[PDB]
Amino acid sequence: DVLPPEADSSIMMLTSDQKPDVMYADIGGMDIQKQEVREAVELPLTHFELYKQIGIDPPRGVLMYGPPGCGKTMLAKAVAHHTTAAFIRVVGSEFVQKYLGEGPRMVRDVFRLAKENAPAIIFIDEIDAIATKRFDAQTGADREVQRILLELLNQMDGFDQNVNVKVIMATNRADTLDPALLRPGRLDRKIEFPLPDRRQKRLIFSTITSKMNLSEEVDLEDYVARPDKISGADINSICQESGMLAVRENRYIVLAKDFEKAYKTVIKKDEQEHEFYK
Amino acid sequence: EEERSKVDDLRGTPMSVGTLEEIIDDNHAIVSTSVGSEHYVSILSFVDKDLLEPG
Amino acid sequence: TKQYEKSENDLKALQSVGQIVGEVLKQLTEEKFIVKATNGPRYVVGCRRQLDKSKLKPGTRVALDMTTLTIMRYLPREVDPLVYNMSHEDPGNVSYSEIGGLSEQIRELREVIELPLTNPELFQRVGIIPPKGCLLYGPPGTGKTLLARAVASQLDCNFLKVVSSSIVDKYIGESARLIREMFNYARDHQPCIIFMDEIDAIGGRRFSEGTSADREIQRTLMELLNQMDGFDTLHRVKMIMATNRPDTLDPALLRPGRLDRKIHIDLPNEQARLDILKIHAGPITKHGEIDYEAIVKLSDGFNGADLRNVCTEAGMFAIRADHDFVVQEDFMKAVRKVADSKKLESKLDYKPV
Amino acid sequence: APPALWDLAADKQTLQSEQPLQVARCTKIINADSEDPKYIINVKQFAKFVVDLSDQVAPTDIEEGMRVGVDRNKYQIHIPLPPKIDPTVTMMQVEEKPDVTYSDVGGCKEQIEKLREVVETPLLHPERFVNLGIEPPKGVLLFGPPGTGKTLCARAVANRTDACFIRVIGSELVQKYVGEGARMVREL
Amino acid sequence: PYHSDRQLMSQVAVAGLLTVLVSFLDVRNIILGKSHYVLYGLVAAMQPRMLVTFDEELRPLPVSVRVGQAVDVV
Amino acid sequence: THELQAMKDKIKENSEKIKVNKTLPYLVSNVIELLDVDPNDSQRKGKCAVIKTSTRQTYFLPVIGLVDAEKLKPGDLVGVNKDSYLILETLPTEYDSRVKAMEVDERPTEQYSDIGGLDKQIQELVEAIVLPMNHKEKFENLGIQPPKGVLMYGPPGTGKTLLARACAAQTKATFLKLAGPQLVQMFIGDGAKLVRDAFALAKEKAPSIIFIDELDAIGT
Amino acid sequence: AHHTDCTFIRVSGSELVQKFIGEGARMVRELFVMAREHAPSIIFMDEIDSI
Ligand SMILES: Nc1ncnc2c1ncn2[C@@H]1O[C@H](COP(=O)(O)OP(=O)(O)OP(=O)(O)O)[C@@H](O)[C@H]1O
Ligand SMILES: Nc1ncnc2c1ncn2[C@@H]1O[C@H](COP(=O)(O)OP(=O)(O)OP(=O)(O)O)[C@@H](O)[C@H]1O
Ligand SMILES: Nc1ncnc2c1ncn2[C@@H]1O[C@H](COP(=O)(O)OP(=O)(O)OP(=O)(O)O)[C@@H](O)[C@H]1O
Ligand SMILES: Nc1ncnc2c1ncn2[C@@H]1O[C@H](COP(=O)(O)OP(=O)(O)OP(=O)(O)O)[C@@H](O)[C@H]1O
Repeated sequence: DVLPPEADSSIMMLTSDQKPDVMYADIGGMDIQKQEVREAVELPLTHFELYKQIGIDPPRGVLMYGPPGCGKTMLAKAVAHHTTAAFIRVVGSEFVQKYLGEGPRMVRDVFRLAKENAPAIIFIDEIDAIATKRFDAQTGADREVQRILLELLNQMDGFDQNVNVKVIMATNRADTLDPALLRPGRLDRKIEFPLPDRRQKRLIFSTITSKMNLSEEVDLEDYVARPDKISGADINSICQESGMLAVRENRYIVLAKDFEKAYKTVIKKDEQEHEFYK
Repeated sequence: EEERSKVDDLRGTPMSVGTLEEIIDDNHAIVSTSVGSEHYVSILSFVDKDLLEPG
Repeated sequence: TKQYEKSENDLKALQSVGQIVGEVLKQLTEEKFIVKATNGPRYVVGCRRQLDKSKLKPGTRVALDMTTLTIMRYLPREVDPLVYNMSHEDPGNVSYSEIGGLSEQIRELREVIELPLTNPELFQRVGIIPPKGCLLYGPPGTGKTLLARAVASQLDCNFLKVVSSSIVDKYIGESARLIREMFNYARDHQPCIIFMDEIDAIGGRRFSEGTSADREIQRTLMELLNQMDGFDTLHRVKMIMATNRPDTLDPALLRPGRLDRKIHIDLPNEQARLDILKIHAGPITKHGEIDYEAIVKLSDGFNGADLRNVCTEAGMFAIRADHDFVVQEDFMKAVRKVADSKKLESKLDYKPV
Repeated sequence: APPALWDLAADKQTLQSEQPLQVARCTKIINADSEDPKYIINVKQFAKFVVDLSDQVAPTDIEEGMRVGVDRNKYQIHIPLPPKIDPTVTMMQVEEKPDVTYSDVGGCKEQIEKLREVVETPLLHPERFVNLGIEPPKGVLLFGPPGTGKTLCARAVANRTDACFIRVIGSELVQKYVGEGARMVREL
Repeated sequence: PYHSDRQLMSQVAVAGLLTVLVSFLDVRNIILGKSHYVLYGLVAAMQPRMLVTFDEELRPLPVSVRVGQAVDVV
Repeated sequence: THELQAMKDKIKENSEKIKVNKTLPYLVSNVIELLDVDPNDSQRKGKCAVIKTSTRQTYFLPVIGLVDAEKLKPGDLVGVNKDSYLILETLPTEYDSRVKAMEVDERPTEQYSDIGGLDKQIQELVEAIVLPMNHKEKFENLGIQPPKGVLMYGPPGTGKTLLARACAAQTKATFLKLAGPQLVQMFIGDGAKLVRDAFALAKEKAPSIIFIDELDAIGT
Repeated sequence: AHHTDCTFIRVSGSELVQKFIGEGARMVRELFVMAREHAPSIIFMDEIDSI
């Protein structure tokens, strides 16, 4: 006999009945990148038919980039509140074993239980570990796991046509990614997280401050003024550092003191003494 | 003649492809094949043992 | 006389061979269990009636027969280096007072480290999420492993010791999966604290694409960073990190979330230098005349280490004078001179941020 | 064909000698010596074993890190084997045969005199210096324009009498995958 | 030079210790070695042949006692 | 009352039967300590420990047989014979070949009397090395922390190697030479376990002295 | 090359064409060995046209 299927081996699927953390109402910054995620994820997930009707083929390849700030995985945590489907959470490095022959069983299982649970979604976090060229036999086992990347790549041509999978992906540095993946036909979607702007500033200030006890003295406009001239960031965890300069006390309702003092706490690096070029 | 029908049985039917690592004057030669297999083989046949050389 | 026969009867029980370890992948039926050995091969076996079928579960460490290859006994978890991460010992406590400065850093890490453990209420009321991480860096000054060390032996509770050189692993960077399993046992003994000494090497940039080592190191770094990007609640685990240069650590570690706090050691002020000099003058027997402001005026810009080595230099120079109690004039001489030799060898102490 | 006839006809005695000492797989270095009879051993099989030796070997012939023959089933030490080395690089550097004798020198005399008495005289007549000792110097140095470098070396090859000498080219030291040329220079 | 022969026959004779055949070999090489005074060449260039050589070298083929010295007339 | 000698005969006969299981504690193996009791499904109590192998494999065994969990925390090298998967004897110590013994010095013949002009700096050296040996009681009287690292620099020569190794032969204490670039290795962080093994055999041979040169080669 | 039916090849190619083809060398003689096995053949330069 063979696997039932699909009885694994490893991973496994789910863990998403005890998860995700919080809904997409958390972050309000993007509103555009989340719309490309929308039309590129759950518009195809609900309709395979309307594409064949209109005559445009939707790709399963999704790639996100731009960090920091984070974004990225929070769109997956938010996707698990958006959608009811399959969820593959695998650290890009997690599967590297002592025997190279375990790789193909692992990833092959991933894909056959994915199409088993189809409509499905697969996510691998920062393949940049496995996306670099190498030769020597010691890492040549890892050359067999990038041969595994090409294996599951051929399988990612095998999901077509129609039902189904969603391959989403993100990385902290996309330079060393070998283009074979990103090149058209397999991963067709390049998403870039932008640095937060004045819209994203005010939206992130409102959404992080909505979860803390804040004083009526505290102004958001001055901090979409002076930090917006430079930052940048991570702005969320900087307001968290404001509530954490309130947690320096013994504090009741946080004041603009701990706010401004946290913006000068984290962080400003001034350039330059030599700036008199301009 | 009879030697062809003799040495083939000893070396037959299967035989591994090995790599000569280094030579000991006993006619025993330290050999290597996948993986990490060293050994002493003293044979007078087919050799040519001078021209073998390691590697 | 009879106790020996008790041991020999134990040998009769030793005629039973040790069983073979394995994991539970799934189970196809009650007489078909999809299992794997720790050595790689996968199998499907039935089992005896002494099991509880529900207790089995997937991803379970079990022991198999040598022939039937089936579960007789099982154990939940095991890890070799953990107890050795728990076996660190440090005196003090009192050394936490001995270090002198730096006060606001001391109390700061006391709050962000100790306070989420004892008082989650203060945080959960205001609406603020507790910081899960912190960073220390010398030697702009020094005292990193001292301070944090006396925090591990101070707060006690559960604490885990890590040197960056134990993640080397040679073949198959599964020291990565030792970070995974290590974090799982930090989820076992939680709340726990994590040391990280010399995080530059295990924090590198992979700036220039090259060789192999840098790549697999960066791979274990992907494991670290994605386990701080959870998908997991690290509230209950603490992490303390110390390195020479906060430069090569990459924006991923430099990003909050993963690394919330940033604290440094600085060169001790003549006040703190005064204090640490006080506590270093205690163990050494001295002559009736003592004046610390002499050494405080003379000693400038030393590390706290360089200052205690300056005190030891005073005493060990005073073994030549053979006096038991030693004047601070000999301390001014040897301390001053040899200290200034340390400052001639003090080349390139200026580090990034 | 006659030499190959007699060559293949010795396999009848060879197969009788093939039964014993064949078990020599594999070469293995010890790690520590637990007690007088017992030695813990590591073999490139990557399994490690504590065992005695074949009693024809004197137990005082073994040192730590000594590659030793084995009887694979008992794992006992068979015979101590001297060589622990070498990758073909060093024997590639191991040199033989002379050429380009002395008179091929182009008239350089003080040079050839000093660089001659510094190698031949201590090596040809060692007793002379031991009498007058003192000591002859460790090593020498040559350099200058290309003409003529490396040719007087060929002369040292010719006039070389008994003990061979090992030529080492400069580039074979440097290799990628750092730490290779170190093992190299050490083992040579 | 004769020093190298002196060192070879001097070092190889350290063995046995006697084993008097080593004090036989040290003179053996210098029979022809230090004999000299005759060049051969072949013997000979004119195409004759040495008569003592074939004769004597036929006997010690089963070399036993004094046949080797009879041949050692050479 | 004479039956005690009968049981003596059976314990010696069983000891002779132990000898056949003691030959030989062939395979070296690594340990993972555990003490477990398994209720059923009526009751089975005792201790059960985990074991690795020299061939990288892993087993689970009812506790040896011979010596108990008295030793140790998860160790290694425990001697176990082939298919037995039980450890007759727990053997030390550690490892490994070139790393175990980098240098074992009898003594170099030269001494400080062969050098001159260094009497001040060799007074500093003879201080730093000799005062922990004999004069430790003086430290405990004064409350002194002795020096450890002592830097040695200068263009050859100097001849600081004959200094350090000469007086190292005058110490009579255990001495290990070491070359700086030796710590450069073929795989990632071999030099780490190398140095840890070095300081482990040094702590075993305490007091001892380890001399390294060309630190700047590996200290860049 | 599609209408000519001669086999179509693009140049390096990463990373893994150094794997399949040859071991280590100038390597264009081994790629040229494949182009000799399959003839006629087209070699395209992919892409190395960039800013
Ligand atoms: N509106 C927001 N904009 C930007 N970042 C936010 C926002 N809300 C929360 N965050 C941050 O996102 C972090 C978690 O994001 P995630 O787990 O995706 O990290 P990541 O994207 O993998 O990291 P990085 O992209 O920096 O490598 C939290 O620590 C939080 O500080
Ligand atoms: N503030 C201080 N108080 C007391 N001792 C100190 C202080 N700073 C440094 N030291 C001394 O320095 C020695 C080393 O401890 P420390 O943790 O400073 O090393 P380190 O910071 O890793 O050194 P480096 O940064 O130079 O590698 C200790 O013996 C300690 O006594
Ligand atoms: N003084 C000389 N006497 C004899 N032969 C000479 C002399 N100078 C040059 N030659 C001949 O010229 C040729 C070239 O010199 P050679 O190549 O040995 O120097 P080189 O190897 O270039 O020196 P380097 O190793 O510094 O490059 C030699 O074959 C040698 O026979
Ligand atoms: N001041 C001195 N006193 C005694 N001997 C000396 C002195 N200076 C040089 N020598 C001699 O010079 C020779 C060369 O030693 P050298 O200077 O190379 O050692 P070193 O420099 O300590 O070693 P390294 O080169 O590894 O630092 C030695 O044999 C030593 O006897």
